[PDB]
Amino acid sequence: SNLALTVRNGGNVLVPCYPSGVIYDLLECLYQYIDSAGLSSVPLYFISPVANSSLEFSQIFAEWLCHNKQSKVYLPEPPFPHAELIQTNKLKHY
Amino acid sequence: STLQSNMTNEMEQRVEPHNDYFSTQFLLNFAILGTHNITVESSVKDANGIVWKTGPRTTIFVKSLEDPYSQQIRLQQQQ
Amino acid sequence: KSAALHIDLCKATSPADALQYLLQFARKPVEAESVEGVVRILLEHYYKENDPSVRLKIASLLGLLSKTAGFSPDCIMDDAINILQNEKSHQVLAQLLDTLLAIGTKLPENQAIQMRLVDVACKHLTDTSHGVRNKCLQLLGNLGSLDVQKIIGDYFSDQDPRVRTAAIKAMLQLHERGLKLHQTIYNQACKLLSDDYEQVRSAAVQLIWVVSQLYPESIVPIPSSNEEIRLVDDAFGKICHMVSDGSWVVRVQAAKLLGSMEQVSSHFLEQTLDKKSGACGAFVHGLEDEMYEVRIAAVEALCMLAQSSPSFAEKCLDFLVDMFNDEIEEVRLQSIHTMRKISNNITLREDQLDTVLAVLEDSSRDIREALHELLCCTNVSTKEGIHLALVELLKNLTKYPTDRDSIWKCLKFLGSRHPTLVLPLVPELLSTHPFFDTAEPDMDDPAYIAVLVLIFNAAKTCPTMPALFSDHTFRHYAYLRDSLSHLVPALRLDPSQQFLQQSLERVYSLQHLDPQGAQELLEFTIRDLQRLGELQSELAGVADFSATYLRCQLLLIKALQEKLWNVAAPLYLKQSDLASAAAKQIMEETYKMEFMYSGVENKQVVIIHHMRLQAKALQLIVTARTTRGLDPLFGMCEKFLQEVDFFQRYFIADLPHLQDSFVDKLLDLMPRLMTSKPAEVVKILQTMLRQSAFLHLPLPEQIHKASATIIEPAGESDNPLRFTSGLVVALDVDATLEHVQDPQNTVKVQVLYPDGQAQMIHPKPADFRNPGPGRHRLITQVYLSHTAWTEACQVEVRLLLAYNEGTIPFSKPVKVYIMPKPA
Repeated sequence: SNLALTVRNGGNVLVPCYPSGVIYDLLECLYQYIDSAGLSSVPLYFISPVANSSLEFSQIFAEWLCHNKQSKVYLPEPPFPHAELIQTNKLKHY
Repeated sequence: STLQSNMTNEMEQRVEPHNDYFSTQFLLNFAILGTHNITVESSVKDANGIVWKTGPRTTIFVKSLEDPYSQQIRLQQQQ
Repeated sequence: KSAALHIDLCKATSPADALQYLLQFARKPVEAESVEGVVRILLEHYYKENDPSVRLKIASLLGLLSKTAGFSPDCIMDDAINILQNEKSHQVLAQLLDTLLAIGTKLPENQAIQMRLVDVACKHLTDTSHGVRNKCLQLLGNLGSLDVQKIIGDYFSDQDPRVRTAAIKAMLQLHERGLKLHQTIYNQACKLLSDDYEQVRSAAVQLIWVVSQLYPESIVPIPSSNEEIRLVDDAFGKICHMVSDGSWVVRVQAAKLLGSMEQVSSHFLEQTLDKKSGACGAFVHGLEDEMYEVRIAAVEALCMLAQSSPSFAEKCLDFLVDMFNDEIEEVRLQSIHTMRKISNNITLREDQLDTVLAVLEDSSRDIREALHELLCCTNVSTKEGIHLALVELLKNLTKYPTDRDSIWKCLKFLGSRHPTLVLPLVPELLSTHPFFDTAEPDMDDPAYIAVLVLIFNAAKTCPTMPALFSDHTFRHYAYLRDSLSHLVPALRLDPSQQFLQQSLERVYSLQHLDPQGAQELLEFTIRDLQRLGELQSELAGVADFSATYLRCQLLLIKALQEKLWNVAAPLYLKQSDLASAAAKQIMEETYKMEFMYSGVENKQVVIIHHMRLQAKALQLIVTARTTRGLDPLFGMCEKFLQEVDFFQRYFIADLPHLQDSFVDKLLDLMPRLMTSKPAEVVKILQTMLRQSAFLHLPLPEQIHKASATIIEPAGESDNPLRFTSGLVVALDVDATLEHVQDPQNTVKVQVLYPDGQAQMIHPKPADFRNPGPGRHRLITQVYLSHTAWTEACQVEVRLLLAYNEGTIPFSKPVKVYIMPKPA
């Protein structure tokens, strides 16, 4: 809600975080939130030397997930949804 | 740089004129909006090293104004 | 401190507070002479203390203290062995054994001490704690007569695997110390190769390699078959079997030791490459593993074995060139290096060369340079491979301009080796039409210039090549022989040092001249030395060093003549005076001679510091000419006198060489200067500066100026770097540094934006590369950021040397244009 309020007023948002920790959970919640919030236009930048490595490692460790999310390996689908953020060019890692 | 035409952009560059010609680039901050009087005063350092204030203190006037983009964004944010 | 530690340990609570105090005390170092008292107190508190952790920490600390400086621990080993005998707990016993090991290693020349140490290690070798046995075996390994092998050998059957590893390591360390192990250790180690723990197997294969190298030609009989086999071949088979071990670390070790042995028979060497003495297909399985580290070890092993055996190298050629397709970067670099190493004993085949060419498409700089060196050393048998190499090299010429140098050199070496293969390809490359005069190719085209370099290095050995040259080919040859004589070979179609010494002697002898004559002579000699530095390369350092010294002297005498032009203090005019500027200039030049040159012995450092002292005196006098305050004058005066005193202290052995110098006459009247008024001090300082003698500068045998050349940004003909507003732009910096002994701590990169802001950068040691002696290569990125600009200005980037603080530029400034456009 705070970052949506800041973005709506034209400001920027800075989110200091580790490249592979709680970033994924809040990224999922942001993916859910922006669609209802009407903020799909704004970019989601993720800058780190190990950014692409973090995203790929999070994706490939699908059997290390709970039953709900490891069930995505039966049918062809990556577990985490930020692959869809990348596909629709919402998340941009550098 | 003197505003409201006071010495806000002091900078110096000692350049060696090769064939009686010298050139250099200067970078002038204008963060404070308003009117700025830029002055450039040439000085001459002779072979021994003594500094002479010879060249003209020619001045130009700069009208610094906030861009439409930032103005509109700040107005919308404040309103 | 001794008594402080004693009382603090007495008053502290036993379990935790004493432990914390010992923890604090262990960090801070202890002076050598005071070690005896503190260890005595620690021993007393060890006797008092009942807690095991505190006693353990006391043992660890008093073992640490035995490593401090040149302290002699022969007086603290009787109490140590006593408390070790009296100690009950296993951790404290092991730590005390560690302390005893430290004391023994501190006194290796002492024999009786080491016999006592090994005796007490043997005594506690039967303890139920594996740690105690480990430390006892470590003592027996580091310390031991050179019986001990049997004692250590007995513990190859110990139930604890880590005790077995400790015993094997102890035997290995005994061998490294110089002991000749017995052949009986081989059978004991052979049993350990089937252990269920990877560390035991690794140590066992190390030990079996050692014993095979010690007794290679000894005969060992096979148990079942009645066959007599040399020990080295049997060990070769055993290690080869270990290349299939489940753990990858044992496989890496096995491959390395397989590389290290070369006394093995030829047929055994051939067996490891055939499909189907359990050494069949050992390298075949050892070259295609999942782990890259075992593959690197096998590649290096193949290198050593092929260097020992050219016949083996012929078989290894296809296996090693197939490895080039491996997509691990370090693996392919090591394969390149090994292939270059075995290049003298081999010659590549048609299909093997086709294989390596089809996967020769490299991108990064290091792999490309390694390939260039390999092609420099390579040997090929087909001209079609030469054609394909030319095609790939011209592709890498049009793709990478900065690769031109190494590819020109590459083809220079490639043709010199293969003239016969280039001879059909010569009209294939020169585009010589049979019955038409062809157009004259662009003499600036690097690809074409490299085709000529190749064809001319080949022509050197091949009379038949001069025939097939066209008219423009002869014309182009005549040019590149003059312009590029280091690449193109010839075809079949001292006064400087004497002048330097003479000029310096001329300056030194004529020190009785009037000031005008003296300074014009100095100007003449400075100009001469600068020109001589410009001409000669080797004497550039000496000429610039001497010219800097003479420029310091010229500035000094000019400032003193200005002082002669100067008058009473309140009438002094700042705008017309240049003595303070002269003092600052002498300051910076003295720093330049101290640091920006190499090969500077102390006999030059004393003269540099003497000129520095003269400059400081000149600055003091010039400041006194202006300041009406008495307290600052006193402050600078006593600072200068302290500097003089420090100079006298540091260079006390060099004063007899400084006869009639400023500092010598200053030291003559030392206490009077100490107790005189500041105005009187300034006056006598001026008079003594004017009457001082010019000190001879003893030239070093070898000295070179510290030079640097920025090459990657190049001239400003490139377009501006855009899209930088607020954010960062990375500018890649490449530079060659000449004759800088310690560039990492001293070389810095300065960035000057078009405003007054200046940035200072301290490159990490990983940026610096050392391809040659006194010739470094700095590759790094410097990050630039600034707000938006209306027009693309240029930012000056320069390399500076740092000294200890303060910095001095030593590279030519370059400029690059940046357009930080907003968005």
